[PDB]
Amino acid sequence: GSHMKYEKTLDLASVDLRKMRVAELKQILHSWGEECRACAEKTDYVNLIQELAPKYAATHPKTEL
Repeated sequence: GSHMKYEKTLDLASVDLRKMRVAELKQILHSWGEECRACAEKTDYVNLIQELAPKYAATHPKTEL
């Protein structure tokens, strides 16, 4: 045709990563320039995003060991 919509959800507190589809969750990683070659199932993308959320969505830096 000439126009179609796309999703742009990156406010992680708004939507449960468990209830989303793997196609929808892949576009979060594509927006952050990331991939996961070892991901076999949807939950592997979820487990990634859950650690990438405080990396790319917080206003303050993260801290760990």
